[PDB]
Amino acid sequence: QNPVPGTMYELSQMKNGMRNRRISSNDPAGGVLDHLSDIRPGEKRIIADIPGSGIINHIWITMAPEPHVLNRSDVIIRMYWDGNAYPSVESPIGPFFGQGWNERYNYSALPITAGPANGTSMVSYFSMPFAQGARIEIENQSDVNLEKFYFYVDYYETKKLPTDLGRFHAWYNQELTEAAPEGETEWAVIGKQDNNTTGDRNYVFADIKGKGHFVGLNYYVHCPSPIWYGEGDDFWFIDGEEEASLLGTGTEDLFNTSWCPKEAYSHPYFGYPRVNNDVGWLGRTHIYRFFIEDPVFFQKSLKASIEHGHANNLTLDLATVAYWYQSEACPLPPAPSKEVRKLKPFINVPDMHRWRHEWRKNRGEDSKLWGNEMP
Amino acid sequence: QNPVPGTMYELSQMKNGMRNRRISSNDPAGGVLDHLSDIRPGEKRIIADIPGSGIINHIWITMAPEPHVLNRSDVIIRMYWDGNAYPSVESPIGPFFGQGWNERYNYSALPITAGPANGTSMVSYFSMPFAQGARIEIENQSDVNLEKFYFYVDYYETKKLPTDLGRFHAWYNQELTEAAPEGETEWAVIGKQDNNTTGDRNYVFADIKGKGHFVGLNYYVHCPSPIWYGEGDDFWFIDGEEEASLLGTGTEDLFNTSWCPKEAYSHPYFGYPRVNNDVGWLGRTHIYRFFIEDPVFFQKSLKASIEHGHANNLTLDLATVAYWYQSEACPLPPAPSKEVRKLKPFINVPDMHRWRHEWRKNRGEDSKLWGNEMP
Amino acid sequence: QNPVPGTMYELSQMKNGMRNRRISSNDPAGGVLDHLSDIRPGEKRIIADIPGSGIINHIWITMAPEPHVLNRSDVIIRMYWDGNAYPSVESPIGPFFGQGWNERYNYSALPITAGPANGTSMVSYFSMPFAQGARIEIENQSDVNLEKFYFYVDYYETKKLPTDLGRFHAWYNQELTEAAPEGETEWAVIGKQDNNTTGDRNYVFADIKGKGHFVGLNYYVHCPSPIWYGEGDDFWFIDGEEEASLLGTGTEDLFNTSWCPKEAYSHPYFGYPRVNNDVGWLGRTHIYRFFIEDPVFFQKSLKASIEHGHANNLTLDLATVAYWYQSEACPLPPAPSKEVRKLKPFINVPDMHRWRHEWRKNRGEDSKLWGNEMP
Amino acid sequence: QNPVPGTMYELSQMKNGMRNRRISSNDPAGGVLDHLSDIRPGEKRIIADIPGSGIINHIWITMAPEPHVLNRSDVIIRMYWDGNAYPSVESPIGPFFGQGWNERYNYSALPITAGPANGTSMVSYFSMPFAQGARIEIENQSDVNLEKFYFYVDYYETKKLPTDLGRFHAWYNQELTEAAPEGETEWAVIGKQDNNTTGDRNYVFADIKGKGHFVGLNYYVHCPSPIWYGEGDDFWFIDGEEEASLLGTGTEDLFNTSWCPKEAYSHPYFGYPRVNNDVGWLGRTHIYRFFIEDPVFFQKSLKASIEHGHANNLTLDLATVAYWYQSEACPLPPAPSKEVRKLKPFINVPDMHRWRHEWRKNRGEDSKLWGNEMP
Amino acid sequence: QNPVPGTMYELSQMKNGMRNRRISSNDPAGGVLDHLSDIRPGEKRIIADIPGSGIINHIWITMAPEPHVLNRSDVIIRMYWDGNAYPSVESPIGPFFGQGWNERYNYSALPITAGPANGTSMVSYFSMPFAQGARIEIENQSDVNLEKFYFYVDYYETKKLPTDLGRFHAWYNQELTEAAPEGETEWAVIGKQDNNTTGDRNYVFADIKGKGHFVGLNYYVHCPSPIWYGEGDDFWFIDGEEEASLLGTGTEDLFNTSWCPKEAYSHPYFGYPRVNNDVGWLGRTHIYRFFIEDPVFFQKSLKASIEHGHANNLTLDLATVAYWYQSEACPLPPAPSKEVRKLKPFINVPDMHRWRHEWRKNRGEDSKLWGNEMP
Ligand SMILES: [Ca+2]
Ligand SMILES: [Ca+2]
Ligand SMILES: [Ca+2]
Ligand SMILES: [Ca+2]
Ligand SMILES: [Ca+2]
Ligand SMILES: [Ca+2]
Ligand SMILES: [Ca+2]
Ligand SMILES: [Ca+2]
Ligand SMILES: [Ca+2]
Ligand SMILES: [Ca+2]
Ligand SMILES: [Ca+2]
Ligand SMILES: [Ca+2]
Ligand SMILES: [Ca+2]
Ligand SMILES: [Ca+2]
Ligand SMILES: [Ca+2]
Ligand SMILES: [Ca+2]
Ligand SMILES: [Ca+2]
Repeated sequence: QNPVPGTMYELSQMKNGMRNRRISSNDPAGGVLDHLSDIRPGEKRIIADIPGSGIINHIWITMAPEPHVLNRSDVIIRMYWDGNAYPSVESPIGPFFGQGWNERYNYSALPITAGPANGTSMVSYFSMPFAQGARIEIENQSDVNLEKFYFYVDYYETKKLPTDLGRFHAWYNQELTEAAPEGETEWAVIGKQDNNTTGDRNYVFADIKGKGHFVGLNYYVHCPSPIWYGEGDDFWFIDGEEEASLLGTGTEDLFNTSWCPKEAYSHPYFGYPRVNNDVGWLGRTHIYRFFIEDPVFFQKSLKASIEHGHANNLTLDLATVAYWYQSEACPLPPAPSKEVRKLKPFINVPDMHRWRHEWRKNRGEDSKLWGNEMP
Repeated sequence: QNPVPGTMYELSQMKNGMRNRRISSNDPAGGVLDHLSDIRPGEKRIIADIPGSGIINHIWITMAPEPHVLNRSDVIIRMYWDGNAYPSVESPIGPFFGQGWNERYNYSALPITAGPANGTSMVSYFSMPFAQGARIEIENQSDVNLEKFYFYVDYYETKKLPTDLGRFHAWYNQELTEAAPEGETEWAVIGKQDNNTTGDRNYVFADIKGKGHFVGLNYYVHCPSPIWYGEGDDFWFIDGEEEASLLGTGTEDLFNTSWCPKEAYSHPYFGYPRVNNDVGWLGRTHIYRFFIEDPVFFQKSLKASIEHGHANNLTLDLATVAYWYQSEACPLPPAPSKEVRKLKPFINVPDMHRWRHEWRKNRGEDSKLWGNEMP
Repeated sequence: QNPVPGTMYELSQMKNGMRNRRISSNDPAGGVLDHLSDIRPGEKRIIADIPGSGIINHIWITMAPEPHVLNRSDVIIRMYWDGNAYPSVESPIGPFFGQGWNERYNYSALPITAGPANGTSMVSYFSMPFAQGARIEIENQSDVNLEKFYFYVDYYETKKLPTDLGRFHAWYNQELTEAAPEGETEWAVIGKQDNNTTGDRNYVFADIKGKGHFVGLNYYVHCPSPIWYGEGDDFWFIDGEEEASLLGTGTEDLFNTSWCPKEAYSHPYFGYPRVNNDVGWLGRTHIYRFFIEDPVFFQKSLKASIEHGHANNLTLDLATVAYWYQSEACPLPPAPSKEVRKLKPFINVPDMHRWRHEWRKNRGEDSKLWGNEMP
Repeated sequence: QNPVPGTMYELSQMKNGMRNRRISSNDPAGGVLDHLSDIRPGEKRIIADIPGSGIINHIWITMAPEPHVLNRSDVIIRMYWDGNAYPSVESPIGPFFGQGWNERYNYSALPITAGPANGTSMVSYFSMPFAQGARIEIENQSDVNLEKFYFYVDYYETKKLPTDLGRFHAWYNQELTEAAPEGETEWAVIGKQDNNTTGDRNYVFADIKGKGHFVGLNYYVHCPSPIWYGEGDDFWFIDGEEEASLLGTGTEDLFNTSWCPKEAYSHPYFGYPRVNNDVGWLGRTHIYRFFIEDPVFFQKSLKASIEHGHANNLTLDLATVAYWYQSEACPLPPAPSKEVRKLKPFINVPDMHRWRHEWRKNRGEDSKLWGNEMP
Repeated sequence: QNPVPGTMYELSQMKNGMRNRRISSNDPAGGVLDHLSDIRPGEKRIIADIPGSGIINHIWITMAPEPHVLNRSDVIIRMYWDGNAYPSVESPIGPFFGQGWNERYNYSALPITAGPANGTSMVSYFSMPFAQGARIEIENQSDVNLEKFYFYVDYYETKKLPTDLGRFHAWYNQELTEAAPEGETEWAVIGKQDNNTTGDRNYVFADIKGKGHFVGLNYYVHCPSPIWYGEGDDFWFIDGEEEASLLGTGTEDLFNTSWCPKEAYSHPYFGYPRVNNDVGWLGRTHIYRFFIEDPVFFQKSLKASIEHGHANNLTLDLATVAYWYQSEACPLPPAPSKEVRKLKPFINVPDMHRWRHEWRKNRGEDSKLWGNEMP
């Protein structure tokens, strides 16, 4: 046991057994073509195919053209461990690296981040062990050529993988959520709110069978109302228990924040790298939390979900990437279709004036209705 | 005729006939009570009662308590010329000095402005001639004591008023405007737009009988929709003509601006000292234009109006102060009641979510309605 | 021993023995009451009472009403381990989470932080082991109802606590410090400065008996002079030694800064989240340092103190929270009274003009004294 | 009489009788030496010597080295009209152009301003008629060489001066004012305040014998207290009257502002181009007002003064430039000495801590005096 | 093995074997002289001489006078372990602590940083083990007295060093790089670009013989062209291999960024604390990356280099500090001379206009050459 607790002490210890390697897009002829080229629409490219045992320790990727031209929500990254035919990592590449939608922004989370120039640099420091090979694949599901693909995949080669190491998994999910039958009753603004004791209509962000521990969540909400999107509670069902053993209080609360915030904020383990910047909470918000000091263990299964509004009353376009380890390389739930991933239009001024018009009709159309009158 | 055209040349000319005087709140005992005190709710106070002939050349006023406590839209200033029983100036004092609602903000218009600290200083450089007396009265129509009232009324005394001088007038008007029977059809967003060839349902900001010329407009809109409030055209009917001889194209256009602006901006003769700072054009905007180089003359009458939205389709809380001169001191149209002047609540997040709810009902309540769908 | 030094490698290792649990304010009926309610003035509430062995891994708390209404320096958090009657954690809750006084501000320290909305979210990632129970109690020592109390207490349950784990302690102290008898001689501005070879009149921020290691300090100074508050040296007496084995050079210096800074600054392990923003160093400053890579070990005792100005010459309102581990759960020194914790008024303009007046008297009252003259 | 009231109409009128001329520092050899050179310490230079009748219509000046090297409060400008031996304009050149002390800042007053780069451009649009010559002289009373002096003096030549034109005057005054014998009783902070019914101890900014009208004031205060400097009332004695016919209420009030402002602000006729930017009102403030629409006429004399604090209780370093016209070219009051114009040091942190020390002594030196305690 | 992966769990573990010690500049007489004094030009001072076995866990240093007076690139820090005559750490002190050139700026890297006031505080959290002594020496190679030197060197004393600990090394290198013989062909702007398959003309930032691992790089570029400086690839030759096993794609790419960024950015492990802030990439840039989770291991040797522009085509003033551990204390490569470390002048406006002039000559000197014309 170390006599001093931190990483800096550990970094001064001599180590054995690991040899650095790097798969990169370096031009082998010595020239300027230090990128892969022309991953056309509909095409897949294996960017790294590593035999044997090792541990990925760092990934850096960037792409051309820019995010406003090539939608990073339509370029997919997949990773396959141990010669499995199924991926244990499957996500749109932007969302995997904490870049929502087709947008770009710098931030500074510890294990995964996007950096300069203005969010085009995609960086991961998650450790990704493998015993019998690793393959990383990129698929262009956009309608634009992926002109240039630059990358480093840094890894340690070893003769024998330490026997206690697991396998990295990540899964993108997305749903346009269903409003409650009585309507969007958030904050009791339109009427009485229901209870939700079961979690049955929650939005699911992980559904895992096996042994492991949960380490991260990137949450992307596109809210089509000005109302606060985040009253919904997190539910974690560990090991098939009937009642969730971890129950939360709200969505900002899960992300270590409070009172319906909409301010950009950075901590190594949690933050808001993109906030809506409009009336109320209308538009897009990205929130992250990494569970590095505080991973969620499970021995047999984990199903983790969150209400979409209090008792699932709201329509939200919700997407998530969940990150976790398992004792072996396991398959994932189904991927959302390209259709589910289609970007939604921002609710705009003509749209809201149309709301106002239907509201005036239903309030009886007095020619001096202000906009706040109750029935 | 002067050989050089500007004011600076004129300022170097020796003048005769005018003696400076000042009515002020200076403490005659020499002390610190350099203000009037305790103009209680419901009370009137004559602050200046000047006999004979003169010309007001400068007014400065400030009040305690601050604008968030004492509503400057409920403290009224009136001015009476030539011993008339009727006022030729009647307005809430904030709006007269280009401070809308109960708000405060510095700006820099040439003839009338509000200045530091943060809009509490109220300044006028309009020249206000009178032959047989001047009286300035303040009335507290608020529910708060007017604790301190500081002022300078600077004027020139003369033995005989120059015979070509007119008389300053100003009038506050306000209306919560009526939406069109087919609804608020602005931008053709909800349906087809009507024509308005008559101007009959326009918002009126001046209705003057006599000879004179129009010199200013302060325009205060509280828009309860996100839609652009300003498509409405100005109409000026001079001298009883059946068809308006001056017709405009839009409200920003009248104020020397273009394309639905919502940015703070200052020119000596026109500007936006308070902009809505919210989604679309929802909330409050103050616009001014002074007609100093370009006054609007009339010999018999002027009726000046503006559409409230294209063809008067919108509900807006509109208030205006109009400024003008006439050949003699004339009465004004009726004052809006204290009830018409009541501040309207800002349209808020619960309000708009209630709009959305009525819209969902009328679009058929599919549980995944986004918010943009058409019938 | 791990072949790779950091946390990311460790996070990819499979673990056994720990089961996640969470005590939270989730509404068990399924509804919106996801908070405790109405902890009235003078009342105590047990928010978590955990039997047996475990490790707290994460705490999140927020409260209503807001910090300008409910003083977070008057709501106390206490933690009791191993069925002890005495607390091993005792502090006002704001200061515990790095929110001084009755103020609010976001910051980003690694182990403890306050986050959005504007400092209302209170977060701890300190690990807090216990073998025979844990109890967390909140006491409302304010004059305002604690209306809503939201929380997550995330912990690992275990059948048997690892035998090398200690116990988390934290202690709030506060003192209005005594100026030196010859006056506040800082910087030799008023006269000669004394020596301090003993540390006897220092401000004490830890006084611990037992085995353990020191891990953090939150320092809150309210300085009633414009002079620099921070010339005072830190003294650490380990294991009853007569002469302190760790001696510092200044207060900014202890906090890894230099030359009397007053700029907001964030590093994971040290920073200034609230700076005085006034003339010189007048007003309030919050500084933190966490000793994560560099804990201060002790086997028998630690007494740690800092001069309040060079050789304890200054009157300062100083408050601190100290954080540490011990080999077992131990009691704390006495808590400051509610009276010691009373907020001090900011030194204001009338106050300083009164200083100037006494200065003029003592310099002989020449009618043109500028303010810099020496005797 | 013109049928349209403004300058723009007048500018479209053809004029006769005036021929443009310009005295400038243009290099007559065609080269780059488009400046005067080397006006050494103690030296005077005539920059313009114009025979006969004309009207100065525009002056632009700039100097090297920069204001932090060559003190523009120690370079004097003088103007002599009609072959008089005495100047009718006498001021330090910075203060004349609205640049206080040895500082530099852009602003935008209408008749006189300082402009880019950062206040080095000095501009006047005052009209300055003369019948029998004009001479403009610069004197370097600084200890630094005036290396380069660039200028345009634009004027109209005429065969016969219009007989109604006056003559431009300006006078710099400065005083370190005397505190009241009972001390600086401003705001009644230290004790009871006196009355001032006479104006006898006021600071005088104009003392004029003759016929004319007053057109401007630049006011420069260096306040050595944090207290508000500006409670003092303006007094104007016209034509030898025993009681001042124009009495004000406060200093900000005279400058068309209210409630002790300290924010930068620009209107054509009044403003704050330099504010103190420190605790309370400690340090330097520059305020201006031009009386262009509202000149103060006098037939025989004008003496204009302002209290230095309420009833002249404060010590302030006050300096002013007053601007006016008279019917003929007249001499000025005495100039302040170079000694009176010496820059005062800013009151600093050691100074105020010394105040605090004398205050502690007089309050009895309890070791926990906070700083607000009363006797 | 720990059941929970992070540092926070480890921090709650009781430890044995380590006793805190601190060498500091504390005044032993009790007074204000809490600094070393007067390290004159050409002088060396041992600031810490520790016998026996221990581990440095934290260093804080600050110096007077300020960085614009005393060039921190000319004050050298050296560290000697285990009684060796050669240093294993040798660098200019500013660059060692991530302060380039003679500049100052706050930043927030995890293991080494510069903090308030504005970059004067120099902080290291690298662990530095030693078995048979440690000596830290400062040498003043500047032409200015080092007036005050404040420091803490915090370390753990131990009876026996853990046998797996290595030794900290760091080395400053600098080169004014050679342009390619065909000219600076970056981006193919002036002509065809060459290949570089060997790395022979690369800029070398580490050249190490022994066993260990690489942990950091501070990179300082002064680019005398507006062109992007950073197309050059990193090459790492491990254990004497003929072909580099780690090959990169670009300089921003190595630093976890993309697309020629020039924006200030902070992540714990990489960032841009000083960017050029001028046309293109002209001037100075500082970039850092720490390899904490992802150290580069080597058993026999490491030579690490980077192209200076694509295929070493550019002239750059490049300086680096490299940080690493070895199994024992080893000597370093030669230090750059004081002459190599001389600050280069910023390319300025006269310089670039001279470029333009030579360009006009070579393009044939048409009098209307714009500046973009090709031959
Ligand atoms: Ca570790
Ligand atoms: Ca290459
Ligand atoms: Ca659902
Ligand atoms: Ca909830
Ligand atoms: Ca005119
Ligand atoms: Ca008075
Ligand atoms: Ca109407
Ligand atoms: Ca129109
Ligand atoms: Ca709930
Ligand atoms: Ca003490
Ligand atoms: Ca000290
Ligand atoms: Ca020339
Ligand atoms: Ca006096
Ligand atoms: Ca007064
Ligand atoms: Ca000391
Ligand atoms: Ca080379
Ligand atoms: Ca390259």
